[PDB]
Amino acid sequence: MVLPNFKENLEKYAKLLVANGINVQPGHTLALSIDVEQRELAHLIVKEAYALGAHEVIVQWTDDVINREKFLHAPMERLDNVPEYKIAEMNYLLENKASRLGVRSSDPGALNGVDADKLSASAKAMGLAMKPMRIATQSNKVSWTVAAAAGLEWAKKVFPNAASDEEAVDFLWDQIFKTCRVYEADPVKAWEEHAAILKSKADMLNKEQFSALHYTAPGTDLTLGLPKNHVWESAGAVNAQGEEFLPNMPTEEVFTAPDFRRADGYVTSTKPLSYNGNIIEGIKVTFKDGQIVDITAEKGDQVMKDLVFENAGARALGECALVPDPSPISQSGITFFNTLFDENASNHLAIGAAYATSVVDGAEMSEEELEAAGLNRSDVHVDFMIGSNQMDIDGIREDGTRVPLFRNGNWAN
Amino acid sequence: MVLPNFKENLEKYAKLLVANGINVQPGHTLALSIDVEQRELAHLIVKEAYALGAHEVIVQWTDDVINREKFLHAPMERLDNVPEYKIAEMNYLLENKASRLGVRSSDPGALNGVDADKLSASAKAMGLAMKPMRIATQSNKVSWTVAAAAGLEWAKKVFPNAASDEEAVDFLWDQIFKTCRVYEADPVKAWEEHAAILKSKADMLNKEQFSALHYTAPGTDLTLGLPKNHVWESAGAVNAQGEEFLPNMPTEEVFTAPDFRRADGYVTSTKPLSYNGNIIEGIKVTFKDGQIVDITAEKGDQVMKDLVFENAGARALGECALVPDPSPISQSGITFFNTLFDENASNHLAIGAAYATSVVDGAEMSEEELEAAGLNRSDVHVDFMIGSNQMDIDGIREDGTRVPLFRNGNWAN
Ligand SMILES: [Zn+2]
Ligand SMILES: [Zn+2]
Ligand SMILES: [Zn+2]
Ligand SMILES: [Zn+2]
Repeated sequence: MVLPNFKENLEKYAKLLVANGINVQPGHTLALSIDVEQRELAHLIVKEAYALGAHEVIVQWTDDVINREKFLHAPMERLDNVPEYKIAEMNYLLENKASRLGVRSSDPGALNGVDADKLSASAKAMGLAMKPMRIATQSNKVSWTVAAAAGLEWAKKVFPNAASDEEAVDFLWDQIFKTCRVYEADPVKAWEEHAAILKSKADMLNKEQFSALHYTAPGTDLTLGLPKNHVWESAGAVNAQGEEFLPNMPTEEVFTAPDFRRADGYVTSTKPLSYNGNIIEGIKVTFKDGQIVDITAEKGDQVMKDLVFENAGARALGECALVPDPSPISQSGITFFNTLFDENASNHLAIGAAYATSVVDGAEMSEEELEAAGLNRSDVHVDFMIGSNQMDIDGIREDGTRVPLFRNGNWAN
Repeated sequence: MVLPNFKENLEKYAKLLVANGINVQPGHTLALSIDVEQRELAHLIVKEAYALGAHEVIVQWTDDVINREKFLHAPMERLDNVPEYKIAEMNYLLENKASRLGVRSSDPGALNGVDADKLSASAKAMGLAMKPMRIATQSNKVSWTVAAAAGLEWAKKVFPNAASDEEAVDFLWDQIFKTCRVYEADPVKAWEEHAAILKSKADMLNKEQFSALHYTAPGTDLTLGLPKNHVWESAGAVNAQGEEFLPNMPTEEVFTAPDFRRADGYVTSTKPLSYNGNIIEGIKVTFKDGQIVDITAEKGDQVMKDLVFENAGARALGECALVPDPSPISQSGITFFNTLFDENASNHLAIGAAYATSVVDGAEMSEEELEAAGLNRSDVHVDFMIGSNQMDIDGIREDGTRVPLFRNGNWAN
């Protein structure tokens, strides 16, 4: 009743993810990563990928229940290293220049109750093992896309007051479809014009080349430097083959990397965060000389401290992203407990790695150059959100001039 | 409605699969193959495996719709070889001595309009690539179990007289639960009673040590030599580590290997066969001096020839199994289009590999020794059903005496 024409819209969504998200070309290999619960969507994705000429789709199926049992019951020795066959699966994808479509539908609290040290050692072992792919991906060597599907446990958390499970799920798909423009009569046109409006804010920032940004809101007073020759990006990338693609659907942000060596001040998080299958609440961070010097959370405090102080590069920032508080996901009043959505509802920062493309010619830079360019290197990249309708930001020019950028959570003018 | 207490019985089934099918032990690795459509059962299986002390469950998810798309649309070079990463995965299972629980719920006609040459090439290359696994399982190096779950497309073919798709699946679940003794107050004891009965029979044929078997029925007059020191087996097996396990659930057969060098005459199949995701009908096979000299089918003729002429050892048999016509599955009158079910409703023969345990001490024999002893070495093993209410079978003794074994499809004297 809340979601009429479901099957048709779902097929319309699948088509979008494949034609416009990844942009499948003849001869391509597609890796789809997706939850078993979402087989219906997976079938539609795979059909469309072959209809557009893919030579091969490989589906890597995930499942929260089974992943939780592994974490809960396997010994550390199965959890703290990556077996060779998984590395060999990754290399086959790399070898084939596989596009990577990731459809997220997991329970935000999927791994609640798992020992802290196993989540942490598994994420470290994987972050190190999967690095070649992250590197290839963070530099648009292949098309990649992150998108969502309405998992049942996720939907119950997003809408705890739903009249029933089905209603919770309908409401989530409805948000997915609306933010991905699936209801538009011409979604491609609509995506093109959404893209244009963000691209023009990004161009305006690329021209200013601010030296730093200063954020202010209650619980927040933070100054972040920006690298020399940084690129603000949004909605739309071009891969190392001339092909256009959408890295995130939905998306409402314009973003770049700060200079990882320059951060002072403090910041209060305004959204929860799902990290390692746990929900983290009430995060606060203090920065000094470019480094995290204290990190705290009302729930999940130990998860954050372990993120930050036990992975290299994680005491520094790799992304700063702007989203107007009046934009549609922020305005829906929904908290998603999910990074792809909540990050497109609110300004956000990332702990850990900078995308290579956040600096000019960054996609052909070595790790050494990227680092010297002021772009943080890390095996983790963990977005947390800091915007609100009370937030002001100024851009700071090279001569210290303060330019209003955001006022009360929206572009200043 | 036609099915009592689904959730509880499904749970009881999964425990049964893990405890008595595979017999999971502390420290074991388990590999589960299961369709994504059966996630509810998979969650139950995985939970009990860890409850029983597994160190790791690795789930190999399978999906008919996506496999068909691949076969319909991928080019030959993605279908006629097995990527190194699948072989790495298999080797990781072998090195860890993984148990193998295969839950089948596949559509019998899953791959219906796929090019025959693609089916044949993909099966041949898999048969070659998976050889070290086939070998280890057929000589009980690890526990393994093949069992079933009620897939929708399968259930529709099985019960076209069903009021609905949902009721079709229900009737299939009811057969699965029925024949695996899930409805009994003590299924373990029911399974021990069942195994004890079939073991009586196999023990008695093992005393006989017939020289050959002679089958007669309307499309069948086939004589098959039996190896020196053959062993007739049924129900339970025992693995290299001393643990009891059940290879097949359900099961109703007693079986051994014929001598692959001794076969003469012709035989007609009596149930359809699902092979390479195609339904095969009206198979006739002609043997001369141990070898298939011609194989036809009214439907799927080419698929059968490709099986027999393209794979190593596929011109000889490696199994002959007996199941009385009045036995429960056969008596139900239902045609499953499914080997695990149909072969346990009817005498059958397997094209390809003999189990090492079909000759005394075969578990300990080199491949060379197995072949010297008269057990067929092959990269495939494919059962087809030949039994009916009119089949006669004589045992031939070493002094030339014909001893009735079956008359009109049943054990007889
Ligand atoms: Zn971002
Ligand atoms: Zn980010
Ligand atoms: Zn058999
Ligand atoms: Zn067999």
